[PDB]
Amino acid sequence: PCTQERHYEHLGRCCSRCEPGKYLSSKCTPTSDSVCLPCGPDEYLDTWNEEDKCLLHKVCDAGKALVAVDPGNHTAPRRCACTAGYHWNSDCECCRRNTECAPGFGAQHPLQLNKDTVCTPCLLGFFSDVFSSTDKCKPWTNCTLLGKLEAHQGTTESDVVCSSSM
Amino acid sequence: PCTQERHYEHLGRCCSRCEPGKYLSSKCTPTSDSVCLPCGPDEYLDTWNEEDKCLLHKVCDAGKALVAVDPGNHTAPRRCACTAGYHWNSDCECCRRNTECAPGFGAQHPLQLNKDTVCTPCLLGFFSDVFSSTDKCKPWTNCTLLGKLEAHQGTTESDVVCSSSM
Amino acid sequence: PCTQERHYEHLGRCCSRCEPGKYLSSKCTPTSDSVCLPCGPDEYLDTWNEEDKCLLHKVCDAGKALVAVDPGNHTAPRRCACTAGYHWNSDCECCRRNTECAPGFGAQHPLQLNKDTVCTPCLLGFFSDVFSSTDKCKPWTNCTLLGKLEAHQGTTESDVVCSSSM
Amino acid sequence: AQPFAHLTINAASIPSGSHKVTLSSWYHDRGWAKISNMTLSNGKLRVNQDGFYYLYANICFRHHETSGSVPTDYLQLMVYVVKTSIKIPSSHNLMKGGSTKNWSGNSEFHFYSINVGGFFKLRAGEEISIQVSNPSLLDPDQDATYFGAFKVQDID
Amino acid sequence: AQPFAHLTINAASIPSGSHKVTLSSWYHDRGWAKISNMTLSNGKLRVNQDGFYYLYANICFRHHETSGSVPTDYLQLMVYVVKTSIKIPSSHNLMKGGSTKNWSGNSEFHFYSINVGGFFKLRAGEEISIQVSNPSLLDPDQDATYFGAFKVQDID
Amino acid sequence: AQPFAHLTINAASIPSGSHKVTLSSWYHDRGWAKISNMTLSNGKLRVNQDGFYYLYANICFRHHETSGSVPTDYLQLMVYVVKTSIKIPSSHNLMKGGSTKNWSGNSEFHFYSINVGGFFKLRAGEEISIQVSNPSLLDPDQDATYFGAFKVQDID
Ligand SMILES: [Cl-]
Ligand SMILES: [Cl-]
Ligand SMILES: [Cl-]
Ligand SMILES: [Cl-]
Ligand SMILES: [Cl-]
Ligand SMILES: [Cl-]
Ligand SMILES: [Cl-]
Ligand SMILES: [Cl-]
Ligand SMILES: [Cl-]
Ligand SMILES: [Cl-]
Ligand SMILES: [Cl-]
Ligand SMILES: [Cl-]
Ligand code: NA
Ligand code: NA
Ligand code: NA
Repeated sequence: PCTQERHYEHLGRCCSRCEPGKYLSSKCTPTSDSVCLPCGPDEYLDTWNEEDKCLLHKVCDAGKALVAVDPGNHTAPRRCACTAGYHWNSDCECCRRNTECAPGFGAQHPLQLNKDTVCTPCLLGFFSDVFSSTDKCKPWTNCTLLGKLEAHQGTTESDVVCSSSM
Repeated sequence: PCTQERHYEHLGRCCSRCEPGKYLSSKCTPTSDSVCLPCGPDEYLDTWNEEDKCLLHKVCDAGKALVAVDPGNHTAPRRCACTAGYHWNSDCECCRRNTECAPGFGAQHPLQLNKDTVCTPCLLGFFSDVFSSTDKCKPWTNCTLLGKLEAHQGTTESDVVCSSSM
Repeated sequence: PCTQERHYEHLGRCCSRCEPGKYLSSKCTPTSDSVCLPCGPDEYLDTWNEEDKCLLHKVCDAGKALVAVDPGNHTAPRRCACTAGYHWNSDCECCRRNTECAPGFGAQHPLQLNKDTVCTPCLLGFFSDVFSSTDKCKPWTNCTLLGKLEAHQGTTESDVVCSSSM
Repeated sequence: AQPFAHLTINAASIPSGSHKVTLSSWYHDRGWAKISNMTLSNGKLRVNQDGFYYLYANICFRHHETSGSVPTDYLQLMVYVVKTSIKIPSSHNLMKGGSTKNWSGNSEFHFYSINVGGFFKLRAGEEISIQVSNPSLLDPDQDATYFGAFKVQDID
Repeated sequence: AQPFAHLTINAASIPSGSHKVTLSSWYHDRGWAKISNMTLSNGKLRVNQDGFYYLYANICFRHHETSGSVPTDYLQLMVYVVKTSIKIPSSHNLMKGGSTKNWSGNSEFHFYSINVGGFFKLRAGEEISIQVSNPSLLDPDQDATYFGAFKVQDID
Repeated sequence: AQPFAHLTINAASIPSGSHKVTLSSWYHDRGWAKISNMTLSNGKLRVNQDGFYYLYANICFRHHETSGSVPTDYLQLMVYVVKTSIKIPSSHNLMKGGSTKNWSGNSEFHFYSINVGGFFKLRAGEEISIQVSNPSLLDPDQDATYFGAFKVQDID
């Protein structure tokens, strides 16, 4: 009796699996154990395996707006992400443009790489007057900094109006 | 000598064909006759046959605007038709939008299912002022029903004009 | 020892190639030389060859705006060209619309069949006021032929203006 | 001998018009066109030997502006690979491909190709043939418009 | 016996919606659908005998105006031919096809088909399956939406 | 040993530009890429053993908006499967596929794939190779851009 973790059965024999970084070149015979060989250039296997051949790393195609965040090796897969302004969509298997936040709403920060924009309504004293996937709500102008007075108050969609009166 | 209706020749022998609803499982040998087996679920054969296997019924795909007018069975094919407003076109093998009748022309009734609209010019006392694949020519208004008099007469393209005079 | 021009080696033997118009039906054996047969209808080979089978002539498809300038035979390939106004492009493998010369520029003559328009700026005394792939620069009007006088001189882009003064 | 066919369009006999037709003329000998232990008659490829065949077709459509504007603006470019039998007069679709298109833009040339393929059980006497939607748009090149079959294994 | 499969879409079990799915229902016996020395389970085609197989798929998408307007105007019609293994839970793309489309025009019908094929080394236990982008646009016809495999040679 | 090849695009050596080119770099060993009793040299697949081979190609084109706008608005995406011979310097088209496209709309991504296949008689010494119209639009994925061949039967 033996564990499925590092071993497998074949011809009424308990044989040893191949370590990550190696593939199963030939199965165990009645006279010898498994033969495991290193994965070739740009190939990997990430588990203890009985695998015929190694897996080729995915291409982080810049033409798909992808970039490697982790290169991978003979032991680990390559990790890609969509470049700024886009996020991975598993339906199209492609980098889709981020959702824009309407006026009165701002983009939540910190902005997460490879993830779509989360929109939040502007709080008291802040406004947003644009459609944007990156812009947060900006705070109202302080009229006093312009040497002026507050004539009319702002909304979540528009700024304060400043007046130079006497 | 034997008829081609219910029989066929093979190995210098006159063998019997399979009845509708059944397929030819194995050809006649020198020692036995034909072996015929019933058509499986959703399959049919509509003739006396020497057929290897049964035919699958066509799909009356609603996504193609089709609907079954006759379901079929192991003996008969399924019959589909284009739903209201469309007709079958054997060039595109698809349900095409019905032709519209211009003003001065009306759609002939009764409207035939799965067949394109037939246009007819409006007769005396009737008019059509729209493009429509369903609308017949409508008759002129009778001014007297509106408590009015006929000012100017209608055409095949426009209605009568009623006046409230004294 | 023998030349590669009309001969080839095979089974330690110097064998003769097939003349243009003929293909190599069977290779030379240890007891006989090459067997060469004439190319079938609409087929050709243009060189001294060891070819299995003849090449089919290309179609000068009118639907691609092509036309035969030379029909070809069993010995020569067919030659096609793009009809007037178009030129062959080896990227799309298709007959592309000729480039138009802007105002101030004219199409160089003689216009070459199957070749794109060459544009040249208009010389002194000539003008072009249109976009055209065929039009050369036209010369200025001579006011005297219209019974008039030159009011203002022309450019490379516009004609002279004639005046009827006294 | 193992049966096969690779048939290329007979460029000198493509039907005209815009109605769907059965293509009834193909080359069987010249160029890449070839046939072995199958028979060909007016666009119907007859099977002579029972077996499982792989069937395939490649169809190309093209239009140039020198032919004038493309008629109406409903355009659906289709291929159908169809099976008949000298036995059964009626015919049935084996494979179908194509796309709706809009070739009414202002560029000088338009092109589209369809490919289909599949593995089918065929009896001697059965016939394979090709149907296309817009015959006058067919590309007459041998590398462009063709269909074929080759036997993979016996019935058993 | 030499292994093969030609599987046609189970028209009565095409999933709805617009998210990418694995097709998990195919015919294996009726019509042109057939299977031999391979096993089929919920859209996973299991290889029973080691060898080099030719793999192929044909997928058709269609939409008619009587179903209403086609949702959003990002439309990408895709097929993926995917390999898994009862051994390895994870899956990998073997083949991929399709096109971005604009089916928002004003004609009553829209159609598009994808074909893919290739030659692959397969071990017993490995499973082949199909993924499509827009399941509710799938053509349910047997000549339209299908996939298959057939063995060409042994491993050695 | 029966000859075959399944070759996937060498993602690290796809040529740039918009002129038609012969692809001269493919994988022959890693991933699904494989070759047996055929030889491969700079994108030319040499036949070592006479026979009838099935030839096939799948080519994918793609463009994302982060690469900027797609140059001019004449866009024709094409594949050509071409045969040469160390004997004859000249080359000839065996198979051709593709479509004219308009990728100038305002969506972030555009995609299109071509598939072709056919059955051809090939002699030792003959070479098969691939030509594409817009190299900088090529999809570098192994499931996306590939071509292959496998022998079906001997000449006789
Ligand atoms: Cl990876
Ligand atoms: Cl039916
Ligand atoms: Cl020629
Ligand atoms: Cl014919
Ligand atoms: Cl011929
Ligand atoms: Cl079948
Ligand atoms: Cl299933
Ligand atoms: Cl079934
Ligand atoms: Cl493989
Ligand atoms: Cl290479
Ligand atoms: Cl490699
Ligand atoms: Cl050939
Ligand atoms: Na905002
Ligand atoms: Na009317
Ligand atoms: Na000019």
